[PDB]
Amino acid sequence: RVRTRKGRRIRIXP
RNA sequence: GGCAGAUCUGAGCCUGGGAGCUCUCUGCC
Repeated sequence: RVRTRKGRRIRIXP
C-alpha cells in the first residue's frame, strides 16, 4: 500500500 | 470471532527523506 501522511510519502507493504 | 482498508482525508517517533515501523477503528458469516 502506498499513501501520503501529513503531505509526506508513507508506504505500507503493498 | 478473525479478516480488510486509512493518514493530516487518523495519530505517535520521523528512525521518513517514507516500503521506516507502531497503534487504533469499521462490516462479514
